[PDB]
Amino acid sequence: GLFGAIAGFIENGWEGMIDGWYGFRHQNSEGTGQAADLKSTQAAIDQINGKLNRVIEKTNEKFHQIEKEFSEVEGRIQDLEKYVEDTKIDLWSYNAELLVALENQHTIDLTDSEMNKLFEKTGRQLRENAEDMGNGCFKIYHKCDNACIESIRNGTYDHDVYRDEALNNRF
Amino acid sequence: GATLCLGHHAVPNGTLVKTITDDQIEVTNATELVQSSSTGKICNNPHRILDGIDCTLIDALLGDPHCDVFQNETWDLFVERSKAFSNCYPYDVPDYASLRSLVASSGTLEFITEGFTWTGVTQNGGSNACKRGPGSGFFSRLNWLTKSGSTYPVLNVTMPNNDNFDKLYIWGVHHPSTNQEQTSLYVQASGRVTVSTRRSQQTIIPNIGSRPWVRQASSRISIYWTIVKPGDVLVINSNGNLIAPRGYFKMRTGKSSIMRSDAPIDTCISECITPNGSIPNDKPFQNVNKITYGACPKYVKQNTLKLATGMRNVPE
Ligand SMILES: *[C@@H]1O[C@H](CO)[C@@H](O[C@@H]2O[C@H](CO)[C@@H](O[C@@H]3O[C@H](CO)[C@@H](O)[C@H](O[C@H]4O[C@H](CO)[C@@H](O)[C@H](O)[C@@H]4O)[C@@H]3O)[C@H](O)[C@H]2NC(C)=O)[C@H](O)[C@H]1NC(C)=O
Ligand SMILES: CC(=O)N[C@H]1[C@H]([C@H](O)[C@H](O)CO)O[C@@](O[C@@H]2[C@@H](O)[C@H](O)O[C@H](CO)[C@@H]2O)(C(=O)O)C[C@@H]1O
Ligand SMILES: *[C@@H]1O[C@H](CO)[C@@H](O[C@@H]2O[C@H](CO)[C@@H](O)[C@H](O)[C@H]2NC(C)=O)[C@H](O)[C@H]1NC(C)=O
Ligand SMILES: *[C@@H]1O[C@H](CO)[C@@H](O)[C@H](O)[C@H]1NC(C)=O
Repeated sequence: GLFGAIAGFIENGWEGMIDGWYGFRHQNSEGTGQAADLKSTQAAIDQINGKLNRVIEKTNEKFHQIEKEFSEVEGRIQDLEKYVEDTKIDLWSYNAELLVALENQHTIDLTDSEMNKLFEKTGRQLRENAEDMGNGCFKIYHKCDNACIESIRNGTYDHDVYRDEALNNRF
Repeated sequence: GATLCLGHHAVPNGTLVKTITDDQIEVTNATELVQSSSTGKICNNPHRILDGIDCTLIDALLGDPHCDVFQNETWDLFVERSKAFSNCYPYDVPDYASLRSLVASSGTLEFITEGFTWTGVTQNGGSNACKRGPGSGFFSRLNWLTKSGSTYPVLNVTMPNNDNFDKLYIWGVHHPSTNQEQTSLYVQASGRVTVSTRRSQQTIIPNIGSRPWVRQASSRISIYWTIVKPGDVLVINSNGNLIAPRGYFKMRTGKSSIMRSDAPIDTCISECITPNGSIPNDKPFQNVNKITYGACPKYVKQNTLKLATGMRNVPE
């Protein structure tokens, strides 16, 4: 994708994460754990639902049309009837091929984008108390018990609390 | 200290989709946009479906006796079966396709009898080619005129349209196999049928000659039609061979059509109908049949197109 997170700097996905699309894994003093991020997950799903509903939006209802199969050879008029329908079908077949190609490239790029948004947001949250290892992981340079980890995940982590501690361990 | 890794989900069995850059790339999930299956059955709701059974629309229109059950019927979709057969006097319709289309589109066979006066001819002619009960008969909506005594005078009749709707008149011309038959039935050696309005006229000369034997006759009837608008007038003039109308069909405009299909009709609800049967219309495209009726996905040549409903799948 355009942002280079999914199938990029994040090496792979997590089959274990079944309660969300994006999220967190940690190691601290108290052990390891895993939690889905709901807001990133929902942003992606909402956008995909949006495009799905646009695509499956019934647009056409047709009644009496032209005949499309013929039991006798007729020539000119029938040639035209067949050609009209064949022309139409090819144009619609093209529209359909293009639509899915554009939609799917964009779906891959937007999901890659939401991963990246979550990553940059977390990075900003941690300020000078952490560093980007480059594989989607932050090394946090202070003691971060489960309460502290959940604080980063639910958006409450005050970086000023741990700054002195962390600046020291970094330098 | 501590480690906090950001990541995304994956699944063991992803699905392949197409993009701008890749004709196959794996995502966590996708959904199908091409409807490729049917039940094999035409749902009887919400459209009024009329099964022609043994009858073409044209035979029901004319009133072939085995199609009498279709008198004054209406439909959103008339369904013609491949087993249908004609069983009345042998006939052709120049521009059959147009007559079938206009009637199909009108959506009704509602017929109003009118009091035509055919002075000096015998009415209600019939044939063993077209049995009605045990005896000889004819198309219900047509009136086969022949000589009375030893004369067939010039028929000259008018029927004005003083209604506020269009009238469809179905009429015909008889083509004898022999000169003997011509003079026997119509006296004059050569007949003539002229049907006109203020706006149009059709004149047909019968042709005498053998055609192949069909249901007892080497003769034929040719079928024509004339629409009469409000305030206009029908005139029919003939010195022989007229197969007269008994009245007119009322015409409508609306959503009615016709379809060739052998799918059975069933009790269910489907907006979209194909000759293969009803299909769902949740998907935007379909590959079942280019012939459709109703709120239908658009026909495409692809039998599958996957819309990605998830991210790129990068497993463990
Ligand atoms: C076969 O049937 C048709 C349909 O009815 C029939 O048409 C009618 O012909 C008559 C004349 O033959 C038409 O009468 C005319 O009507 C207008 C007004 O609408 C009058 O102005 C006319 O008057 C003049 O012409 C007269 C006849 O020569 C004169 O005597 C008079 O002095 C005036 O100059 C005339 O009365 C009638 O309108 C039509 N009807 C329709 C519906 O068109 C036709 O005549 C029949 N054909 C045969 C060969 O019998
Ligand atoms: C209205 C009328 O004259 N009806 C006749 C009918 C016609 O004269 C005939 O269909 C014109 O082509 O003829 C009927 O008799 C037929 C014979 O004329 C024909 O030569 O042989 C037929 C049997 O194969 C048949 O007997 C008819 O069609 O039944 C008699 C009818 O009253
Ligand atoms: C729907 O009906 C059409 C019309 O018969 C089917 O088209 C035929 O399909 C077979 C392929 O299995 C061919 O041998 C025929 O020549 C096709 N005929 C035409 C006119 O295209 C079509 O396959 C049916 N589709 C479904 C899903 O039932
Ligand atoms: C994906 O969407 C489908 C609907 O086609 C659903 O049934 C399935 O549980 C969802 N997730 C998958 C297959 O990963």
